[PDB]
Amino acid sequence: QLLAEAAKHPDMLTSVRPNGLEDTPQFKIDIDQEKAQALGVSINDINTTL
Amino acid sequence: LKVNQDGSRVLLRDVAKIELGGENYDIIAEFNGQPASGLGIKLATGANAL
Repeated sequence: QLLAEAAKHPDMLTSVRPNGLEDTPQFKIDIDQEKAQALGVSINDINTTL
Repeated sequence: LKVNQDGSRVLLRDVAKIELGGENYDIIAEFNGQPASGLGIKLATGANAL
């Protein structure tokens, strides 16, 4: 919103921009503990393997 | 915490009361009978108070 309202004052500002990175895609792995316990798996071993 | 042999789930809220609370209830503060908090600020050696 601030960058938008700044692009509307080119008489005083220019090349306004962020100095960072924009969000990217990320892969989420949702573990379920019910099954991990049923099958007798240690969440610790799971995450250590991963 | 565990899955009983009858296929039930033993959550944490079932055996423990969970809430948000101070890391320590030892210290308490009041300002003219009014609930309050605050910071006691000291000086580092060699600095000026003002």
